[PDB]
Amino acid sequence: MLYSDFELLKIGDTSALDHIHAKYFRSILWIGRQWLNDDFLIESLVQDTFLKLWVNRDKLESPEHIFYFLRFVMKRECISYYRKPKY
DNA sequence: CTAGCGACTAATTTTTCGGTTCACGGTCCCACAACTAACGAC
Repeated sequence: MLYSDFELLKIGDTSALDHIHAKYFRSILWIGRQWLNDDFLIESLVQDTFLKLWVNRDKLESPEHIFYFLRFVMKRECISYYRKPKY
C-alpha cells in the first residue's frame, strides 16, 4: 500500500522526512533568500525548519499543512535574526 | 703643688536586556574525460 507522504510522516518513518525534504528544500531556500542575504545562515535555518517539522510531526492535520508549517517557521527564524545582538 | 680671689564599609534589593518558546490556509595554453569512426579478431 503506497500511503501518501502525510501518513508516512504521521507513522514515524524517517524516509518520510527524506521525501518532504527532497520536495520543498529549494522552496524553503528561496524563502530564506528572500529574507536574509547569508547563504550559510539560510542553510542552517532550512535544516532547523525541517528538524522542527519532524519534532512537531505530532501536530499536523493536512497534507498541505506540512508545507505551510515549513514556510511559516522558516520565515520567523529569519525574522528572529533581526533582533540577535550577535548577528 | 693647692687654695683664695678678682563618614566609610558592608549588606540587601531592584531592574533592563538576552534567552527561550510557539509554531496553516576575456585570452591563451595545457590536461582530462567522452567518444566515435575505422580496424582487427572470433
